Amino acid sequence: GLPTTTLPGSGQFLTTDDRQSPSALPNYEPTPRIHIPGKVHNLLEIIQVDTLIPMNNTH
Amino acid sequence: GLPTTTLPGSGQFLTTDDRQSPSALPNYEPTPRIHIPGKVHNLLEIIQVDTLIPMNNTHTKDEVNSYLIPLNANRQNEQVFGTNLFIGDGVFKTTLLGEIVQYYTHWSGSLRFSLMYTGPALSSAKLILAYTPPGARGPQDRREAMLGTHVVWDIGLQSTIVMTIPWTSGVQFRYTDPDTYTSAGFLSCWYQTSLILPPETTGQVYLLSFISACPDFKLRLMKDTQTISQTVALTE
Amino acid sequence: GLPTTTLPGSGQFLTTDDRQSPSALPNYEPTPRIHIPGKVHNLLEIIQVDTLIPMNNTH
Amino acid sequence: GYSDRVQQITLGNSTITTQEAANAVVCYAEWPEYLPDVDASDVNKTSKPDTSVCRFYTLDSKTWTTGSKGWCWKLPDALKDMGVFGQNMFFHSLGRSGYTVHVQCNATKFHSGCLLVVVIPEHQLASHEGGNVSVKYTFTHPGERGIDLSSANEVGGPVKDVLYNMNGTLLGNLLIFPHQFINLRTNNTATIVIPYINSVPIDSMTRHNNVSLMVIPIAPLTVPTGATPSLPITVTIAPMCTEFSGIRSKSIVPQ
Amino acid sequence: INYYKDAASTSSAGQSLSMDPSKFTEPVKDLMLKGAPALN
Amino acid sequence: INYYKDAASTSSAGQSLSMDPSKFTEPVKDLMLKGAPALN
Amino acid sequence: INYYKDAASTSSAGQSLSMDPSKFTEPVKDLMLKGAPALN
Amino acid sequence: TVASISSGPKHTQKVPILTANETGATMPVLPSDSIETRTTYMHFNGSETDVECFLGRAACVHVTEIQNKDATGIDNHREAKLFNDWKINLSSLVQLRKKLELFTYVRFDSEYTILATASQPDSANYSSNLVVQAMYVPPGAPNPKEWDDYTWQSASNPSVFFKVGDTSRFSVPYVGLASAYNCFYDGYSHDDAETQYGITVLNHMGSMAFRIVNEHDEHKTLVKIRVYHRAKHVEAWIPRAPRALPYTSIGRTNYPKNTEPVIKKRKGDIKSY
Amino acid sequence: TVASISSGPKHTQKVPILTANETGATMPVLPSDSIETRTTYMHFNGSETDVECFLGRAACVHVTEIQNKDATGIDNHREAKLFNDWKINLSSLVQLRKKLELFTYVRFDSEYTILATASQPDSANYSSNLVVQAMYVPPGAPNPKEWDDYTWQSASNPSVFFKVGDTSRFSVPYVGLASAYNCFYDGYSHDDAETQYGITVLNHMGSMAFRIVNEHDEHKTLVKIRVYHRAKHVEAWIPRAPRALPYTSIGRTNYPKNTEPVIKKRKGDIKSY
Amino acid sequence: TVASISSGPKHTQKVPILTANETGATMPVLPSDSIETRTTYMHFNGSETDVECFLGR
Ligand SMILES: CC[C@H]1COC(c2ccc(OCCCCCCCc3cc(C)no3)cc2)=N1
Ligand SMILES: CC[C@H]1COC(c2ccc(OCCCCCCCc3cc(C)no3)cc2)=N1
Repeated sequence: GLPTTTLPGSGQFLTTDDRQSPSALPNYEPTPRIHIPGKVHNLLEIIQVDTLIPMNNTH
Repeated sequence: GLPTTTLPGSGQFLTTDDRQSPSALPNYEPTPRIHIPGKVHNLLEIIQVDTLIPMNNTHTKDEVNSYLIPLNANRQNEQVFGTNLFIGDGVFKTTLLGEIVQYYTHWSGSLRFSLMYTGPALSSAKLILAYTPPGARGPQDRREAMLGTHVVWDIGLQSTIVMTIPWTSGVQFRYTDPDTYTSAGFLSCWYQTSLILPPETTGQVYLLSFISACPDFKLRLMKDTQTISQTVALTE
Repeated sequence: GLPTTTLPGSGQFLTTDDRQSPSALPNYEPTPRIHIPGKVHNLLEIIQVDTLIPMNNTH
Repeated sequence: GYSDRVQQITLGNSTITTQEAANAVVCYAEWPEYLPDVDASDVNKTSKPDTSVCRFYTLDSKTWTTGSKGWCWKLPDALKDMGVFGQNMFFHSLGRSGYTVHVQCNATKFHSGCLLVVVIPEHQLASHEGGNVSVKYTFTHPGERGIDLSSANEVGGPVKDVLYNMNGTLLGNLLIFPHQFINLRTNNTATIVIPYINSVPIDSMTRHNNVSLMVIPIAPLTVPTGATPSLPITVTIAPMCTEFSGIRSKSIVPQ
Repeated sequence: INYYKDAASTSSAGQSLSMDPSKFTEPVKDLMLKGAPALN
Repeated sequence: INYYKDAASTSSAGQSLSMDPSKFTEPVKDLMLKGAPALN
Repeated sequence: INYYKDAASTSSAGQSLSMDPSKFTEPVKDLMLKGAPALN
Repeated sequence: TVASISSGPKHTQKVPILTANETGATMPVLPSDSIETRTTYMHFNGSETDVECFLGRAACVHVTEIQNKDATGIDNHREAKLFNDWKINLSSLVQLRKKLELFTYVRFDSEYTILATASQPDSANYSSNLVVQAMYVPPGAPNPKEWDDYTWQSASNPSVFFKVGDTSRFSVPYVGLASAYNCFYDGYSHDDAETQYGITVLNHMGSMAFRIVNEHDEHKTLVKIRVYHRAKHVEAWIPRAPRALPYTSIGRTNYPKNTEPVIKKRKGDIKSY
Repeated sequence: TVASISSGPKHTQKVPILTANETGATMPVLPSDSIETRTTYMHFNGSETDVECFLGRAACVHVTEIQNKDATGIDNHREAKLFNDWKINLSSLVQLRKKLELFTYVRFDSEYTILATASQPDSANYSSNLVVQAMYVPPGAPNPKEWDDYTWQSASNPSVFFKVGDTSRFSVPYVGLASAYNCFYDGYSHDDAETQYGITVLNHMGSMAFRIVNEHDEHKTLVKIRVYHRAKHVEAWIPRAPRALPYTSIGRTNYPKNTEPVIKKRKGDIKSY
Repeated sequence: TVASISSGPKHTQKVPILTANETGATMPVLPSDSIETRTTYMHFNGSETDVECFLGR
């Protein structure tokens, strides 16, 4: 038995933390990926495509 | 599953502990630093800059005048000012030195006390500043004063005189909040000869006095300052 | 997140255990030691000095 | 035969000579310099009028009398109307600058008096009303006139109490800011070089002042017998390494 | 260190650091050079 | 050992051990030597 | 393994294993040999 | 390191103790320039006066309170403390404020600890176990309106759920818009004749609104939230004079009128000890 | 290691058993100087008599008590035990005191454990869960005044928050002003004719004041605090005679008048067994 | 990485700002194609806009 101390924050759930978890479906094999045109990696990729501005807002 | 045991103290929150925490904002990129003159790294850097001491504390409401130590022409043998050296209280207390010392419990080191003369250029004066180490009373006359640490100051072209209160102590640390066992002495100043004004001139002349710490100085065991408090939370 | 199990005795306070603790005064510098004659290391050092016995206990 | 005492500063088309100086202070030991690329953000090339803006402007003179409490000027405000410096100021969106400040006050070897000349980076003033009353714009933009600490409280203006630096701190501790004394017996001028100090690389010159220059009598003026009881104090200031960026239409500011 | 056997149980992935907007911003068949005329 | 990915999540920094009061105590333009006259 | 930065936070010290009673049991100025007469 | 060197009698033309303070310098004079000293060592590093250490311990920055009670018929949850928000800021509670305002610009990461304890001031059979959900409502994001709005879904906004009686802890990077946070700002948000002055317009960061996730039990439960803040990775520029008068407002320098003399008057003369 | 060597008959001019105790020495005489012995080994190191071991286990040094109750209309929180402080010290509770005073000067780091348990002596529906906040009020720092003063912000003063029923543990470096703590001090704080004498003027360190963070429930709850202290990294100088009479005061050597004979009288003669 | 390069006056036959949006492209025009710029660096990677980050809380 190794001695430990727990710190403030133990047991909290922070929606933004990133840790490991047990898989509920041990050993399951996902469907293979096939190729699909159009993959997005960054939202910065798409905000460089121009779109129309409803400038004439007066309606 | 690795076997563990939790010790006493688990779950406590100690405001002074230093550990890692998850970031709430994963992957966020802070603004770049640009250069800004003036970076401070240690409070020890700043307590070496001297600031004015309201030595003339005798007023009744805070005034620019309690920074001015007056001098009288033609007095001989007499005493210009006196103070004990409880740097955390009394005259010292509002100075930057006094103000920082109050964030710590213990101090040790030498102090630098200087006086800048502001009288007409055609006047002259010789003063004696004396440091009295712990153990004797505040000196009562120059004879008594002159037997301890002292500097005869001759007022000249060079306007300021820097007296050092060298660390004289049995115990290597003193308390910043005034304590007896731990007390540091007295500082007094007397006419050595006397102030003399030129013709066509009259009245009082004043000395400005500063305090800063020597590079010698140590402060330790941080705590809360008696210099600030509040009764309800502030709002916008 | 690494999986753990806590054993019997968790949370107990044993006045005789010897472990690490956080310092309440982070970074504080203690007064230097100076030399003092007389250091004791073991109680076995001192019980070898003889002392008087109130043998005449009859008072 | 160089003395700490005599000095000449030539900047642009203007020169100052002092024969009774007491060295010069360079804030935080740094000398004004232009904005490096590594620190840049705005993509605009900046404009550096050089000698037409980096010369010495002498503000109107003040009069130290035995009752004076002290005066306060803000930068770049104090210069908002000086020559082309000022025009550039109202015409660009952003600008940046360092300064040489030269405060002048001469008397004779029978006078006494001592002024503190200090530069305070980001001097946020307090309302004399207390609470959370704000200090209106006009009040913190006195222009070349500066603020006269012995003038009366006004409404929407700052507090003018000297033992508190106009902000809740004691006069005695102003010495932690770059400063120099003018002690009639020693000194006759004070000179401070101010590098640009901000938390952003360049800023607006009209909505934010980045230093207040403050001249405060501390040992009262004492003139020789039957002398006139007052001396003028003059402040001359020169922008140095000035850069303007984001030119356009020309700001319109309150009052 | 993964403590678990399955890949789904590992933490979040790490930045694509891929980034290529041209499939979205310039899907034209004949290449357009900036500075050259759009329509020749 | 950092257990977390972001730098903000690490513990306190470690002593500057920088320390140079001269920007505050001696910001004069012409260097003053202790022992030499202040004003020449 | 120390988990903490300060020395006060470490566990108990480890045995002096110093042990020298002579400062207490034989602080005499001229050395006494067992077996030789106490007072000569 | 030597704290003092050995120095003996002096009869020179070289006087280190005469200076001209008008210059603005504090000449580095030592005991050995004016008395005869002996060698002594420092034995000390100045570790605990590092600014990281000075600003690096948790300080209480905010105490708020919310209650768990039947919201049935409450027209204004916010007003019933069915939840609350804190227009985040640090200069509210002051112990820490005076410490930070020793500097003009400050840059650091924050570590927050949130302690929540419950009170049941009037007759309850028991103490219930409530889960708090504090969430970060940065500015531009919508404000909840009820204690159970879509807002609380918080799909893009970091939120932490912990139990009353426990503590929550997480750390946020330096979120300032500029290179440092301004402890002071002698400016306006624009050249308006009536706009506010000071830092309240700069050091913007929206708020952090707390709520209990639990529905109501038969009694009412008061939960009081205390937020602690610890600076880590500190960087501070341009020291200033310490605060002397009391504070009146978050973000302005203003002091109260008819305040009291802050310098202690002597009981005696200038000459007194 | 041999505990005894083998030694046989002796008929010498060299007598190790005759000495002169007037000299102040304890001559190192052994069984083998006066009887015939056989070899035997020690099999032992003297591990558990090391001073680190002797002073190194936790001892109870203080029991105090505070209560959680409605402070409404209380004119003196301190007096209602709405919180309390302990003018920190170690010679109060004695088991540990006699142990330390076997030495004149002692130097060590302290490890504190604080156990807090609650009592509800009069009718309660339940047991509430209270968080204690003990904080270090070193001397010069201000004293709280109410159980919820600005003091408790403790922005610069180390404080720990733990739950009643749990334990808190942290360790403080050796905070003495000198090189060691004086277990005894035959002096005064100054040459005053009426100043106090002893160690109470030396071993100064201000206090540690506890409070409950929780507001009040409908019943009252008594929380009793026990502070345990363990010396780690011990260094002790100059052994002294053990304490024989009972103690009367923290910090003075004084014993009670008409105390009882401390040496057990024989039931019989000097000659008795 | 540079966010903007330095660029000065232009008087060309090569106009990067005239395009034909009918083509469906968004031509990659920059500040330096139409005003005079100074060098500046990005100081930023676009970390927190990665889709793993966007959908990962
Ligand atoms: C005291 C004078 C000036 C100086 O600094 C400041 C100051 C003011 C505000 C400030 O903001 C801190 C950032 C807060 C944002 C953290 C996110 C909160 C949160 C909750 C959850 C869940 N996740 O994140 C940081 C510094 N004001
Ligand atoms: C028994 C005879 C003499 C010998 O030693 C002593 C003696 C007396 C007092 C003493 O002080 C121990 C230090 C206490 C300070 C620790 C800080 C407490 C604290 C609370 C929190 C939260 N963080 O820290 C240490 C030793 N008296």
